[PDB]
Amino acid sequence: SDPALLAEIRQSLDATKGLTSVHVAVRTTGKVDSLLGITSADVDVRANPLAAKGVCTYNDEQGVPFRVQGDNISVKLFDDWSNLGSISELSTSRVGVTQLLSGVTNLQAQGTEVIDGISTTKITGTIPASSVKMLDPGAKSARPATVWIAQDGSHHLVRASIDLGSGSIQLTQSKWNEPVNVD
Ligand SMILES: CC/C=C/C/C=C/C/C=C/C/C=C/C/C=C/C/C=C/CCC(=O)O
Ligand SMILES: CC/C=C/C/C=C\C/C=C\CCCCCCCC(=O)O
Ligand SMILES: CC/C=C\C/C=C/C/C=C/CCCCCCCC(=O)O
Ligand SMILES: O=C([O-])CC(=O)C(=O)O
Ligand SMILES: [Zn+2]
Ligand SMILES: [Zn+2]
Ligand SMILES: [Zn+2]
Ligand SMILES: [Zn+2]
Ligand SMILES: [Zn+2]
Ligand SMILES: [Zn+2]
Repeated sequence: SDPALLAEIRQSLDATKGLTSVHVAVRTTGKVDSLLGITSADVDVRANPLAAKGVCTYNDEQGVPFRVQGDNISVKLFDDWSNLGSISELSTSRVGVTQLLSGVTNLQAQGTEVIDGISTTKITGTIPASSVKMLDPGAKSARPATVWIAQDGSHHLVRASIDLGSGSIQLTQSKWNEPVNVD
């Protein structure tokens, strides 16, 4: 809970909160059952009204079209859209992106790493189970996490990842404020 490292993470979360649009790439390793059966995605996101369109790997089927429209999270199988979940129902079920950052322990500045041609500050930390459950409802312990924060003046959250017991989730941002067509 180093105040300087926490401050730097808050800078990236505030930058994230201020985005009009962003491209998100989700990747996983091992076994992750907490993303409604999705294990990979590349998704264009519009922040307000929240809307998303892209592609995902769902139940091991690749190239599955993916959308968020209104309250619905949906995937297209063959010619048919089906709803995997509801935003409101997940929001009450699991419990904006300012998690209780106090609660985050053992912040460590690991130095500089280049991701997609961007120099980033790598900071590791430990996330309390209560916050981990928001991502993985079955989580029973505090888990290690990592964030990579651009050093270019933007404070972009270029990447964030969490090592869950059974697997890991990695989220990579790009295309900040580049226009998207999501409907
Ligand atoms: C090592 C310390 C870990 C601290 C916790 C890191 C939190 C990671 C948050 C994930 C990044 C957000 C997902 C990308 C989608 C961005 C769309 C913008 C809408 C969010 C606006 C809002 O929060 O109200
Ligand atoms: C890309 C894979 C999608 C799987 C997502 C399922 C779990 C997500 C983790 C917590 C969900 C937070 C719900 C969002 C809060 C409401 C946002 C809003 O209404 O603007
Ligand atoms: C420290 C945490 C690192 C893992 C990041 C979480 C990964 C995946 C869940 C977050 C949702 C990604 C955004 C996808 C579009 C937003 C609409 C939605 O699916 O809820
Ligand atoms: O919404 C999606 O991502 C898929 C849709 O069928 C398209 O326009 O290709
Ligand atoms: Zn310090
Ligand atoms: Zn992509
Ligand atoms: Zn995109
Ligand atoms: Zn059909
Ligand atoms: Zn789980
Ligand atoms: Zn930006």
